[PDB]
Amino acid sequence: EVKLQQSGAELVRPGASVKLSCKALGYIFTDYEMHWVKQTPVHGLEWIGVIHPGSGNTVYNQKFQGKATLTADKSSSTAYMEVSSLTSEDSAVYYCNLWGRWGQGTTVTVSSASTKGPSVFPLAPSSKSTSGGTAALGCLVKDYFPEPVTVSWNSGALTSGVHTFPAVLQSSGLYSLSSVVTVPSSSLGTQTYICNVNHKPSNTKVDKKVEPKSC
Amino acid sequence: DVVMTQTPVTLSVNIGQPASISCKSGQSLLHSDGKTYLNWLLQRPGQSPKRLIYLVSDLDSGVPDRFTSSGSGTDFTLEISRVEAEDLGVYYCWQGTHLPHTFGGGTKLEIKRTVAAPSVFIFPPSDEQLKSGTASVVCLLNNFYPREAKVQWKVDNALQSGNSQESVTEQDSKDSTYSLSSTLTLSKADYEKHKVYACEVTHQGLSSPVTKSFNRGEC
Amino acid sequence: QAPSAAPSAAPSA
Repeated sequence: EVKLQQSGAELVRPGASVKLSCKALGYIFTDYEMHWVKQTPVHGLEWIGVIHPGSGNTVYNQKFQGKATLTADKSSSTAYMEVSSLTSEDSAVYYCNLWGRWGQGTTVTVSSASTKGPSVFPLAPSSKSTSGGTAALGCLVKDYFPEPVTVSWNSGALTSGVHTFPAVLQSSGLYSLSSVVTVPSSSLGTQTYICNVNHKPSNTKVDKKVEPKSC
Repeated sequence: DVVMTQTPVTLSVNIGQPASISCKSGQSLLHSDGKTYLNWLLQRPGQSPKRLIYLVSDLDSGVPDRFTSSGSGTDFTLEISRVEAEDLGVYYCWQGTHLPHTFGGGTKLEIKRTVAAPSVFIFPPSDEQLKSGTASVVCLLNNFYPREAKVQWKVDNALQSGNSQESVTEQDSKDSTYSLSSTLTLSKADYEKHKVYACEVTHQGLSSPVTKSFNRGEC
Repeated sequence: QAPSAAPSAAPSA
């Protein structure tokens, strides 16, 4: 259908630049004005600029003149935003959007600290995680930088009863999060539960099977 | 920048009750081309915004009939006839009439519901983590309301401070509850010095604190 | 083939 597909999460050094991508599908890319938006919990949603991909004409917010450069490839149906001279104020989620349709967004963290991929540990179902014929089980995604991690279960075929908790910041400056699901006790013998952990800054792609512990 | 002001900042509503959110602009959003480019977004934590309303009063596709919106010039309104559980999140107005385009601060719609006590679960460290020389113990409080809850860690009945981190979910889109996850982290050496690992939970739904514990090693 | 029924903003680019 109509679908804006943005590039994955980035860790970028202060002073450096980054270029984000946004692929349009299901409409005439060249005919409709593509917008870019910055989102932070301190400043909320801010409009960066708009590009006509057909003509290549751009209008910028005064606040983003020079900081942001909007580009487009007519061939691949892809919009591009380069953000340059990066400061702490530039860590944000970046969205492309037009006509009320929005990309999934791209988290950009400005830091000189090294990326660190997570350790993924099982939270095994046990008698201590059982209530009313159901078992809670999960994955502990420990010690990564920066945010975000993505967690799915059974490659996204399991969504009901999932809680993926907000990450906590440890003393180390690394993050940790847990993802838990509640499933029938009756079928722990027949059903397989796998957490799929993606951390794009460290090229981490982990599939961890979680099962009852053995003794 | 045309200043977009929403009210209230937070709306707390019972399921089935009405909700109304106000949006006012610094100047008129009537464009010279006749169209008034006032839009309404809905965003949940960790997800993209969703357009609900365009050109002031028009519902976008999939958007239930319980959503209505009108206004013109400066002052605007979004109304929900009867709020459903899935209507929660932050509602944003924004204007595409004037350059630069500007967004309201958001109104967060929170759902009121009955007290629900947490289900309390505890997870010893994995053997894979212990091999690496760290022990993380996870206490899970599932599906409770309201959001305020207290976790205390007890090791061989001794109250812990300084070695735990917790976080609470956003409100659940289906039962309007919260869950919380707390992690006690020790060295493998320290973990192996003690037997009883206990999570003690205080919540409005509980007439006294409930303890979930295991004995280390015991299978 | 537009992305939707209506634009969020007036053409500007």
